[PDB]
Amino acid sequence: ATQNNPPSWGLDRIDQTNLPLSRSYTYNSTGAGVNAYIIDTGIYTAHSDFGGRATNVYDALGGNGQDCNGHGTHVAGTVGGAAYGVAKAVNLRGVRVLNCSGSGTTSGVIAGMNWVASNHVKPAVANMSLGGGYSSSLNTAANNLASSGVFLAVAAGNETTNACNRSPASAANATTVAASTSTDARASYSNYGSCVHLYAPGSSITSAWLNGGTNTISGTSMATPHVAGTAALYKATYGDASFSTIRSWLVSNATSGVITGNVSGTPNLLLNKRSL
Ligand SMILES: [Ca+2]
Repeated sequence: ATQNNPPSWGLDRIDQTNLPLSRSYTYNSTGAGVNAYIIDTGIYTAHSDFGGRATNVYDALGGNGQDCNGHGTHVAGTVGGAAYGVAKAVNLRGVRVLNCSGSGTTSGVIAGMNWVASNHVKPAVANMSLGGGYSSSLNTAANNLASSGVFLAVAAGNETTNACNRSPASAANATTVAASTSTDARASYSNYGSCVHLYAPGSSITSAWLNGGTNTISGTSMATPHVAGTAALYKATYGDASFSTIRSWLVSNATSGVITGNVSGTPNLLLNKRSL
C-alpha cells in the first residue's frame, strides 16, 4: 500500500534512499500483531489516529496511564498512527513513567522497563524517547529489557553532547537514534558519538497530540519512534528476532553518507525501510 502525501515528512523520508522527498510512504506490512511498548508520558488512547489499537498497560507513578503531557501520544503516533505512523496497525501499549510535564526519575523509568521485560506479549518492541545522566542501573536495566526479547529503540538525546554520557542511550543493547532534518542535515540539538547507531527524521515531525489534534515538534524523541516502528514492521514481516539481529539489519540497510553536518565519530547512517 502507498500513503500519498503523508502528513509528516519523516514517514516520506524513511521509505527512500535520496532526496527529494517523494511525498509518499509505501508499506507492505502494517505491523499487525506486534506489540509496541511506548515508555513515556502515557498515551491519549482515544486519539482517532490510533483507532482502538492504543491501551495503557502500566503506570509507574500511581496514575491511570493516560497521557497528560502530549509527548507520549506524539511518539506513539509516529510508531503506529494510521496517518502519522510507520507501523499503522501495530498494537500500541502505553507504559507511563513520566508525569504531566514530561519528567520522572531513574527508578520510575526502571519500573516501567521492568514491567515490559516481565509482561510483554511477543512479538514486542519498545520505544524510550527519554533520557538523563549516565546511570549504571538504568543501562543494566535497558540491557536486560532488550535481552528479554524486546527490541529497544532509545533517543540519543537533545543536549548537543556525546550520547555515551547519557542513559539509556549509552546502554550496549540499545538501538540509539540521532535526529535529522528534512534537508538531511544533522539536527543542531542532536547528541552524537560512538553510542549512536543511526539517524532518523527528528526535526519538525507531525503526529498526534493530547487535544485530539496534531502537533509538530522536534527532537531525538521524534526520530526514535521511526526506528521502533520499523522494527515492528521487521518482526511482522520476518518473524520475531533478537535486538542484535534487528539492529544489525537497521544499520546495514541504512542509507550511508547522506547526513550533512555529521559529527565525526558518529555513524553517517539514515534509517531506510525500503528493503522490507
Ligand atoms: Ca518517500
